[PDB]
Amino acid sequence: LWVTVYYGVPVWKDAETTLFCASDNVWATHACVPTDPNPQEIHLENVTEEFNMWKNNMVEQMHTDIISLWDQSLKPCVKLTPLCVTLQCTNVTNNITDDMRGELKNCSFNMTTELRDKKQKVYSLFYRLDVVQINESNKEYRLINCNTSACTQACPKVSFEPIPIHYCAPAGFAILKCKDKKFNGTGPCPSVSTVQCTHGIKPVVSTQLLLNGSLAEEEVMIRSENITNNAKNILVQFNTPVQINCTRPNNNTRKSIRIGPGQAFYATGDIIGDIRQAHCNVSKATWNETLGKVVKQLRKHFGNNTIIRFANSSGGDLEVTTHSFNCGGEFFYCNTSGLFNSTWISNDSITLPCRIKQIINMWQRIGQCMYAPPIQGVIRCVSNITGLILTRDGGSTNSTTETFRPGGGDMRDNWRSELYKYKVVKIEPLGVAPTRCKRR
Amino acid sequence: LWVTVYYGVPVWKDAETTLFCASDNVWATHACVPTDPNPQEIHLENVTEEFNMWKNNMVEQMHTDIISLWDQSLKPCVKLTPLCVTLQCTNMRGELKNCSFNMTTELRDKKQKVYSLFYRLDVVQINNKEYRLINCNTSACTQACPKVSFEPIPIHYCAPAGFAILKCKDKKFNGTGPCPSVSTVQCTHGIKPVVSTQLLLNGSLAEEEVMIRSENITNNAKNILVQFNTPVQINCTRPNNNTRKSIRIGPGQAFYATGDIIGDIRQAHCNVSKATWNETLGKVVKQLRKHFGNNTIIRFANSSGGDLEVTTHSFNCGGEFFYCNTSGLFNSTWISNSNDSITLPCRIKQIINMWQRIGQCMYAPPIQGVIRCVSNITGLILTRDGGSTNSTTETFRPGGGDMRDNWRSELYKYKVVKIEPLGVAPTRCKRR
Amino acid sequence: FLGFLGAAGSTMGAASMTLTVQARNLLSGKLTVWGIKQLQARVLAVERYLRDQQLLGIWGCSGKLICCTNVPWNSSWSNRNLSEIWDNMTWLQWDKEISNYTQIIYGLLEESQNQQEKNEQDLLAL
Amino acid sequence: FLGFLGAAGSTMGAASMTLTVQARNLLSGQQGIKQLQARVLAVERYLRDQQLLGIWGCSGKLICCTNVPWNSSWSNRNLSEIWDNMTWLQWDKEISNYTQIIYGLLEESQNQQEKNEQDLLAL
Amino acid sequence: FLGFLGAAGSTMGAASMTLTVQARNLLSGIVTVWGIKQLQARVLAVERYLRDQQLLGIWGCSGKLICCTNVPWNSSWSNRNLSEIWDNMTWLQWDKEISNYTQIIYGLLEESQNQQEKNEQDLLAL
Ligand SMILES: *[C@@H]1O[C@H](CO)[C@@H](O[C@@H]2O[C@H](CO)[C@@H](O[C@@H]3O[C@H](CO)[C@@H](O)[C@H](O)[C@@H]3O)[C@H](O)[C@H]2NC(C)=O)[C@H](O)[C@H]1NC(C)=O
Ligand SMILES: *[C@@H]1O[C@H](CO)[C@@H](O[C@@H]2O[C@H](CO)[C@@H](O[C@@H]3O[C@H](CO)[C@@H](O)[C@H](O)[C@@H]3O)[C@H](O)[C@H]2NC(C)=O)[C@H](O)[C@H]1NC(C)=O
Ligand SMILES: *[C@@H]1O[C@H](CO)[C@@H](O[C@@H]2O[C@H](CO)[C@@H](O)[C@H](O)[C@H]2NC(C)=O)[C@H](O)[C@H]1NC(C)=O
Ligand SMILES: *[C@@H]1O[C@H](CO)[C@@H](O[C@@H]2O[C@H](CO)[C@@H](O)[C@H](O)[C@H]2NC(C)=O)[C@H](O)[C@H]1NC(C)=O
Ligand SMILES: *[C@@H]1O[C@H](CO)[C@@H](O[C@@H]2O[C@H](CO)[C@@H](O)[C@H](O)[C@H]2NC(C)=O)[C@H](O)[C@H]1NC(C)=O
Ligand SMILES: *[C@@H]1O[C@H](CO)[C@@H](O[C@@H]2O[C@H](CO)[C@@H](O)[C@H](O)[C@H]2NC(C)=O)[C@H](O)[C@H]1NC(C)=O
Ligand SMILES: *[C@@H]1O[C@H](CO)[C@@H](O[C@@H]2O[C@H](CO)[C@@H](O)[C@H](O)[C@H]2NC(C)=O)[C@H](O)[C@H]1NC(C)=O
Ligand SMILES: *[C@@H]1O[C@H](CO)[C@@H](O[C@@H]2O[C@H](CO)[C@@H](O)[C@H](O)[C@H]2NC(C)=O)[C@H](O)[C@H]1NC(C)=O
Ligand SMILES: *[C@@H]1O[C@H](CO)[C@@H](O[C@@H]2O[C@H](CO)[C@@H](O)[C@H](O)[C@H]2NC(C)=O)[C@H](O)[C@H]1NC(C)=O
Ligand SMILES: *[C@@H]1O[C@H](CO)[C@@H](O[C@@H]2O[C@H](CO)[C@@H](O)[C@H](O)[C@H]2NC(C)=O)[C@H](O)[C@H]1NC(C)=O
Ligand SMILES: *[C@@H]1O[C@H](CO)[C@@H](O[C@@H]2O[C@H](CO)[C@@H](O)[C@H](O)[C@H]2NC(C)=O)[C@H](O)[C@H]1NC(C)=O
Ligand SMILES: *[C@@H]1O[C@H](CO)[C@@H](O[C@@H]2O[C@H](CO)[C@@H](O)[C@H](O)[C@H]2NC(C)=O)[C@H](O)[C@H]1NC(C)=O
Ligand SMILES: *[C@@H]1O[C@H](CO)[C@@H](O[C@@H]2O[C@H](CO)[C@@H](O)[C@H](O)[C@H]2NC(C)=O)[C@H](O)[C@H]1NC(C)=O
Ligand SMILES: *[C@@H]1O[C@H](CO)[C@@H](O[C@@H]2O[C@H](CO)[C@@H](O)[C@H](O)[C@H]2NC(C)=O)[C@H](O)[C@H]1NC(C)=O
Ligand SMILES: *[C@@H]1O[C@H](CO)[C@@H](O[C@@H]2O[C@H](CO)[C@@H](O)[C@H](O)[C@H]2NC(C)=O)[C@H](O)[C@H]1NC(C)=O
Ligand SMILES: *[C@@H]1O[C@H](CO)[C@@H](O[C@@H]2O[C@H](CO)[C@@H](O)[C@H](O)[C@H]2NC(C)=O)[C@H](O)[C@H]1NC(C)=O
Ligand SMILES: *[C@@H]1O[C@H](CO)[C@@H](O[C@@H]2O[C@H](CO)[C@@H](O)[C@H](O)[C@H]2NC(C)=O)[C@H](O)[C@H]1NC(C)=O
Ligand SMILES: *[C@@H]1O[C@H](CO)[C@@H](O[C@@H]2O[C@H](CO)[C@@H](O)[C@H](O)[C@H]2NC(C)=O)[C@H](O)[C@H]1NC(C)=O
Ligand SMILES: *[C@@H]1O[C@H](CO)[C@@H](O)[C@H](O)[C@H]1NC(C)=O
Ligand SMILES: *[C@@H]1O[C@H](CO)[C@@H](O)[C@H](O)[C@H]1NC(C)=O
Ligand SMILES: *[C@@H]1O[C@H](CO)[C@@H](O)[C@H](O)[C@H]1NC(C)=O
Ligand SMILES: *[C@@H]1O[C@H](CO)[C@@H](O)[C@H](O)[C@H]1NC(C)=O
Ligand SMILES: *[C@@H]1O[C@H](CO)[C@@H](O)[C@H](O)[C@H]1NC(C)=O
Ligand SMILES: *[C@@H]1O[C@H](CO)[C@@H](O)[C@H](O)[C@H]1NC(C)=O
Ligand SMILES: *[C@@H]1O[C@H](CO)[C@@H](O)[C@H](O)[C@H]1NC(C)=O
Ligand SMILES: *[C@@H]1O[C@H](CO)[C@@H](O)[C@H](O)[C@H]1NC(C)=O
Repeated sequence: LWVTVYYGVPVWKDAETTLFCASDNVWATHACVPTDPNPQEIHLENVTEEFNMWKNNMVEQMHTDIISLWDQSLKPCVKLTPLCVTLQCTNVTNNITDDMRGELKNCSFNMTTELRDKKQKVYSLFYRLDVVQINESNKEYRLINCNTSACTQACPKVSFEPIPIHYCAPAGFAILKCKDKKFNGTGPCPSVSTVQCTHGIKPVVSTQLLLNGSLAEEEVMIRSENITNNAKNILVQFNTPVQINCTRPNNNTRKSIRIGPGQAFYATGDIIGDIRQAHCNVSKATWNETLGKVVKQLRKHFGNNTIIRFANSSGGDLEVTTHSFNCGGEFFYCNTSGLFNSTWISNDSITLPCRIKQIINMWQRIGQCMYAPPIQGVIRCVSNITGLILTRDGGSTNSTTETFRPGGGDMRDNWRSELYKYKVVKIEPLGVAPTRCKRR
Repeated sequence: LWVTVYYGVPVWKDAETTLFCASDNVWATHACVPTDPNPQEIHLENVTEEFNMWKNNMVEQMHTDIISLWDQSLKPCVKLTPLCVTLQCTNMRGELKNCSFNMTTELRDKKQKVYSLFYRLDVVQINNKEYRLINCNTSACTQACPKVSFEPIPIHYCAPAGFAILKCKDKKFNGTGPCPSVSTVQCTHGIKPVVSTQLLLNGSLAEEEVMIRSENITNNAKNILVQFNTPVQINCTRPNNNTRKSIRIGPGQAFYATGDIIGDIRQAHCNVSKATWNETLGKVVKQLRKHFGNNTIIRFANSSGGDLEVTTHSFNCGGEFFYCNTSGLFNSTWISNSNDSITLPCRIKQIINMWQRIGQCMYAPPIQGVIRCVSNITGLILTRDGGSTNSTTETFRPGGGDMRDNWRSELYKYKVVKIEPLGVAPTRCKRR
Repeated sequence: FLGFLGAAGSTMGAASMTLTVQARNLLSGKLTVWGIKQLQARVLAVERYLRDQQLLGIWGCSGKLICCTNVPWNSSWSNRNLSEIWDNMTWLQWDKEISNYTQIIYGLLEESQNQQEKNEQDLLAL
Repeated sequence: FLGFLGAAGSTMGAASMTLTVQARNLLSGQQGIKQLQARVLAVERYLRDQQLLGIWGCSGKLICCTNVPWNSSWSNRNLSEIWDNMTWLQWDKEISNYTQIIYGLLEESQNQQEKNEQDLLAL
Repeated sequence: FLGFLGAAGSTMGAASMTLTVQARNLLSGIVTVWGIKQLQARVLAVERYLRDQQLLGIWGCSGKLICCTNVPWNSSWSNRNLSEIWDNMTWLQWDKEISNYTQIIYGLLEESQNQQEKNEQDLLAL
């Protein structure tokens, strides 16, 4: 027996690399590699591979990529430095339907002119969540973040609508897909298939309800890093989507105010008609059957005779305790306390009120914000609820009841429900073997 | 005899290339890759290579890297352009001025009236009780960020692939000429970017004797680098108990001024021990008489410069930039035949133009409390006054100016070469 | 034609017939965030290909996939016979078994090739 | 074992037995833009030497024999004196010139060898 | 001496003796906004040259400019004479008249080398 050297053996090891992107906006699709339609996926027959959704580098790279493409699209946009003034605000009492009362403030202020030695007196309609009183018929107010930073106005010619992207791999690296229909994130897989690139993951930003995105195949899947630990979130993946319908009934108007040479600030004008609060609608019966399936799946892990309870959130800030999304360029905050209110002993609609902010501090960065300009006309929205993020209140080693509340906070778990089936490996083509052959 | 081609022969040539940093604040430890825990040093036997410390391209790349990593840490820092205003200023003695002035507010509609304690070296009269900052015709200073530190950290300059760094290991090497103890190395030792004038603080020591290095001894226009074999300790005070207050300019921008000083006001000073500096100058004179003659009278004088950075020993103690008047140190004559200390008074400046770039200054924020040096004087930068071809006396005065001579006292044993592994040789064999 | 890396489940005797499809799909087979890092990935792929090609060329197996050497197989590395290594194991199972003894083989092959080149130069003189 | 350049002072008879330790330390390593341009330059400098070895027919081996006769005008010295009392640095310092003409004769000799092999295999 | 690319108008017999002055210039031919442009141009040139060298080394022709292969000519890609190809044709017309059927040859050479390597492997076991 002698040593024989083989080049090109099918041997891989677990590694990490900088995955580049491909595509078929703020997501920089124009500078991505075009995607070739081809039979890119083939099946590996007699292989078992150990996957781990909780120690994946791809999601931690995608978070950095989303941040880096978010903060570079705001560079060719106007910075709202001279807006940090004193506002004289008044309550609006035009056609108020007693629910959006005290939410909108009619604030007048002095503003700069494109000529440097002139000033103008303008007015705008701000929300209650964006203004802070300074003197603790008119009162003096200020913007909520002018003590800390200066917001950058989002340009109206770019959109925040998510479009699908694909994550390819460089040479010497391969992407392995888990094709198991009963996969729970962590463990061995007997059906592994290599693929040239991932599918189209839409970067949808949400905190409590995983809007849009992909679904499960067979049944509702419950995934957690440690199901007995209560300090770790629970990702619930649906097999059938639950349709939700956003609205904004206010017919807003946007007017431009020239604050410099070639710089305009888009303020809110008057509202035609009545002022009614924004809301969302969901079906009662579909949500009832979906929560029944979620309870039936959660009873597999937490005892077969326990009492599963759902109660509303317990967060501190508005991004955690309130379902936040973005539709039409406006950022919503949905109360969603009528969804999670039930106990489970072993054509109506649910209407959920909303609130709208304009001073947005996304990705929880210190000293950086963004001003969302108003959108003219009404805003409509149809979305699919295809998953949940839950947190369990555990105060007993053995108990007959469990309480689950909606979670949120970190946006990394939003994209961990899409890259759970993928892993990246490095191909090592060299190898040695014993063979009965010798050199001359 | 036939030509045979050999690949991988150990032949090198002199070359210029980029060298990448490595380490294990303003001095970026993020960009620099981590080095190996233990380095490798092969002792090349039977090798004699010619070195030249005065014409290596390892200090010219280093100076550019010092500038580049200096001016990229002042990029997220605040630009003090609203502060070029009219300052109404009132009164050791006369050094400090109490200046009151208008200032903007976070709200763009309102204004405030603030005050600060500036130095006499930072303000100039508008033409009394009418002052402005000294830089406000040239540029607006960028305030140093109060969280990044000015402490120097060691950085090793590693060579790229296909190149090599040849350390010389002779203990009597004078910079130029053949070194017969050449050994290669992976990366250089820890070189601290310490900026100083007239003294080399926190540097490497010689092993056997005090070393005198110059490009040309006879020419008096060349600086002389003196390297010590033992260190001299220096300790400082800034005895004013300073208070820092944050005059907040706009949205997220602040200006850290000087508040009231608690207690008395005394000048800053820092001390050199007399019993060590005497006979340290004795070793310097003994090693200087080997080039200028056995009977010359070696003298010292304080300074003859015109700039404040050249005349005074300029350094950075604790975050504050000191300019010490080293006139009692370099005051001696030497003719060929126990706790007292020399106190050097120092002045403090806040508007700093460091690398002598026209139109770029930097404001140093005040530091609360008392600041103390402790440092090793490990070298001198002398300059000889000529005048005669046959002189019986010689006068040596401290120099400075260019900061490339500070790092040339550390990169004097190193040399970067490229490998040329391709040879042809006659051998009595031919290809079938 | 199974495709790229499709013979990973088969035995190593049957997976040794498709080395070309694994070897071919290597080596590619700021103004923007996607600019610098894809260039760095391309240069890393070129370096990773060139290091393996140099390591093949030192042993004297340049320009071929299956290369026969003259280094005897030590019994301390493995004790399995030829009848079940090539007919019961795959390349992934075999790689995890001789992972601790690969540097010894990587030194023995280059010392054997250096001795072979020295003997060839000594033989060509006579 | 000597090291990366431990045979740089010994004779060329003993320095030719350790050509592996200098061949392998030419790509990545006891040896943003500043990283990447240096890496590309190292890759190109390796590839130029590999191409120069490949044109002469010396590809894949560290020591090769060729058919170019040794001109006496390049160097007139004994075999037992060159290989036993000289160093590769000194030998490179002697033949700094005449290298390009040696490279040209090696390239054209391999060209004639290749065309003669093609003419032999044409039968 | 016709210089670099100077034999493009000559016939195949005259241009087959001058491939070295082309092959020297496929690697390198040289001694702000221009930095990353030159960097990506150098990276693309290195990748193209390495891909061509890998494609030569797959067929079993590494280190040679002219190599022969055991696969035959089907006389359907070009049924014309040997004399009027190598004396009355240039390389450009040959590429324009053979490039329809050049992707089937590139697998034929690969499978011939794959058969040759296993034949040499089991011939050496005796
Ligand atoms: C989940 O996915 C759905 C389906 O793509 C998203 O709904 C779509 O949202 C976009 C952006 O708001 C709507 O486009 C806009 O619609 C009108 C009518 O043309 C107009 O304002 C604009 O010209 C623009 O095209 C789109 O109509 C809407 N689709 C439907 C069927 O209503 C939804 O936003 C996603 N949910 C998220 C991101 O939370
Ligand atoms: C180097 O040392 C010399 C002395 O060894 C210093 O020269 C001295 O400088 C001071 C102040 O610059 C002079 O004092 C002034 O002198 C006149 C007296 O008529 C008067 O105008 C002022 O009231 C003041 O006292 C002093 O005369 C002068 N001494 C000599 C001998 O010229 C010199 O400043 C030092 N150089 C440095 C530190 O660069
Ligand atoms: C691993 O799976 C592979 C699939 O590529 C199996 O290979 C063939 O499997 C079929 C299925 O019955 C057999 O009829 C063939 O004889 C197999 N081909 C061979 C042995 O060359 C392979 O057998 C599987 N391995 C095991 C241990 O079951
Ligand atoms: C998952 O959670 C369980 C429950 O909290 C962890 O088990 C605990 O481990 C610690 C550390 O040894 C012990 O002090 C506790 O008593 C354990 N709790 C119970 C209920 O047994 C467990 O470590 C976590 N991780 C894994 C990987 O299982
Ligand atoms: C959500 O559903 C509610 C009813 O559950 C809708 O409110 C009704 O809207 C219609 C017009 O579409 C009015 O005629 C009714 O008077 C409303 N009823 C009540 C009780 O207010 C609401 O429009 C739906 N919102 C959507 C689909 O966005
Ligand atoms: C929201 O308000 C706008 C502006 O008032 C409405 O626009 C109408 O546009 C037509 C032409 O397209 C004009 O002739 C009308 O005069 C406008 N109507 C009114 C009442 O101003 C728009 O229709 C409104 N959107 C609604 C009610 O959904
Ligand atoms: C917000 O306040 C402004 C005044 O500060 C209101 O503008 C006035 O509107 C009335 C009613 O149409 C006009 O008669 C006045 O001429 C307007 N004054 C101006 C433009 O200076 C504005 O309507 C208020 N917005 C509301 C209540 O939504
Ligand atoms: C959400 O809104 C959609 C419209 O976008 C509703 O879907 C329609 O509902 C009506 C009323 O039952 C049906 O007649 C239509 O066939 C539905 N489809 C379309 C395409 O128009 C949907 O019912 C709403 N969902 C909820 C929960 O209110
Ligand atoms: C610098 O000058 C300011 C005035 O511009 C002095 O501040 C005043 O100090 C007196 C005496 O303590 C107080 O009564 C006043 O209330 C202070 N005024 C303000 C506006 O703060 C300050 O003390 C001076 N600092 C010195 C001399 O170190
Ligand atoms: C800060 O600003 C105030 C307000 O303008 C200045 O006080 C006035 O200064 C002007 C200068 O021409 C005098 O004529 C006035 O008499 C001052 N008082 C008033 C009530 O207007 C003050 O001088 C500024 N502080 C400085 C420059 O240090
Ligand atoms: C000043 O010089 C002294 C004397 O050389 C240094 O103290 C030495 O530090 C090294 C650090 O590696 C130790 O190995 C020695 O044992 C120390 N020697 C003595 C006698 O204590 C001191 O570190 C220097 N100070 C600075 C700030 O560089
Ligand atoms: C070192 O400096 C001395 C003194 O300037 C130089 O010697 C002079 O050389 C010039 C020509 O360059 C002659 O004209 C002078 O007569 C020389 N002066 C003396 C006093 O000898 C010397 O050349 C310099 N060394 C080098 C290597 O350039
Ligand atoms: C430098 O040395 C001087 C004395 O030469 C020191 O000044 C003395 O400091 C102590 C401590 O506060 C006082 O009690 C003495 O009265 C001071 N002496 C004089 C003459 O004023 C000074 O502190 C030293 N500086 C250092 C060590 O940084
Ligand atoms: C500089 O002044 C401050 C403020 O007076 C001193 O801080 C005091 O320090 C003492 C002793 O540690 C504490 O008991 C006090 O609580 C501190 N605060 C105050 C408000 O008195 C500080 O020690 C002084 N610095 C020096 C070097 O003496
Ligand atoms: C500089 O300061 C150090 C301490 O930081 C002084 O060293 C002290 O010297 C005295 C007198 O010999 C000893 O009693 C102390 O034990 C020493 N302290 C330490 C920590 O070593 C040193 O003398 C000062 N140098 C000067 C003033 O030149
Ligand atoms: C540096 O220090 C020296 C002595 O330490 C200073 O020289 C003294 O300057 C004062 C200024 O009033 C004169 O009265 C003394 O007569 C000088 N002393 C001697 C011995 O000549 C010198 O001025 C300082 N340099 C400065 C302040 O630039
Ligand atoms: C460095 O030079 C020394 C002295 O010439 C060499 O040592 C001699 O090497 C020869 C050749 O192998 C031996 O025959 C001698 O016995 C050695 N010793 C003496 C004292 O002559 C040495 O080989 C050289 N090279 C190194 C250390 O790499
Ligand atoms: C370019 O074409 C001309 C004209 O055909 C070539 O010159 C002769 O071509 C004939 C065939 O047509 C050959 O038999 C001759 O040997 C060629 N030469 C002479 C001197 O008559 C010519 O060779 C072609 N190439 C170049 C580079 O000029
Ligand atoms: C709006 O009305 C509320 C309730 O009366 C009152 O407290 C508040 O001050 C008003 N806001 C104004 C005048 O800005
Ligand atoms: C996931 O499945 C694996 C394999 O059966 C099991 O060990 C693990 O406990 C499961 N984890 C959860 C959270 O259900
Ligand atoms: C919550 O549920 C209880 C019964 O479980 C019901 O009485 C109550 O009205 C519900 N509240 C909401 C806001 O739906
Ligand atoms: C919701 O899910 C359905 C069914 O999978 C799909 O056709 C539709 O495109 C999804 N999205 C919507 C309505 O935005
Ligand atoms: C006051 O300030 C002036 C500024 O010229 C200074 O000369 C003077 O010494 C100070 N003190 C007194 C008491 O006048
Ligand atoms: C040296 O210092 C002493 C004491 O400080 C001083 O009197 C003397 O003038 C100085 N010497 C010279 C030559 O200036
Ligand atoms: C040669 O290959 C071509 C490919 O088009 C095919 O048509 C032809 O029949 C083949 N010739 C023979 C003799 O097999
Ligand atoms: C080329 O081949 C054909 C095949 O029919 C033959 O007739 C002819 O003579 C050959 N030679 C030339 C010069 O055309």
